[PDB]
Amino acid sequence: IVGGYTCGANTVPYQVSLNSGYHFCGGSLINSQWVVSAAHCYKSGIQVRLGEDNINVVEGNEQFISASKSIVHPSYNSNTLNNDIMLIKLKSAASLNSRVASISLPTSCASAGTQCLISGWGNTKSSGTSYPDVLKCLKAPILSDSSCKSAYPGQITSNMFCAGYLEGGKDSCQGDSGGPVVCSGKLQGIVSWGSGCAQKNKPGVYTKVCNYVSWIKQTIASN
Ligand SMILES: NCc1csc(-c2cccs2)n1
Ligand SMILES: [Ca+2]
Repeated sequence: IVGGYTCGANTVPYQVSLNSGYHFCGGSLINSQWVVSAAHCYKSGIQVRLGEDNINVVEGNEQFISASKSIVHPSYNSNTLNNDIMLIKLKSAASLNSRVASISLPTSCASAGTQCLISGWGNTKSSGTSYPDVLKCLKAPILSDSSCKSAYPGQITSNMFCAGYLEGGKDSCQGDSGGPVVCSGKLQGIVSWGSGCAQKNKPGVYTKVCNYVSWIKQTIASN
């Protein structure tokens, strides 16, 4: 997260870190045994880390649970990043509490202008590289479809939305990938892509989660 703020330990209780020897992506806990992330975060050997603030220090609220299976969306295209969504099942159910909690799926799509919370352990620099240990947060509005399409000609599908600031300075970045965009207590987006970070006229692009609720529910119901 570039130009954000330190969230505070366990203030974003649905935020997960995906770890394969190191943090490589964010995710969102949607029930005791399932995590939503980006399809571009797919790899083998994933351990889900819940209750994290400082990802380099065991602070006492963590739960570390290996993934039993990952399910990339059947229509995910890695070139265009269309349908950039994946489900991860935990080998055992997380113990839910005030610091490790699920986030609700949307019942409706959030509109442009809606104010949301984006979070992650991604790069905090727009030019350099600096990775934080503690969770960073950014309040950002959803942008209009037209402004999103004008920012990225030929690249925005009906499964994507832009959020952030056209002036730059405040954005998600590498390592925030797969993490949450939450609006009114619902998971509306997944950190998907962009062009650099916090650059003028290049806001973050996010997977439009409301399009996938039926797939998520049916997949969970049979897996
Ligand atoms: N600025 C949006 C965004 C989200 S993930 C991301 C990057 C991934 C790799 C380099 S940059 N950029
Ligand atoms: Ca920790």
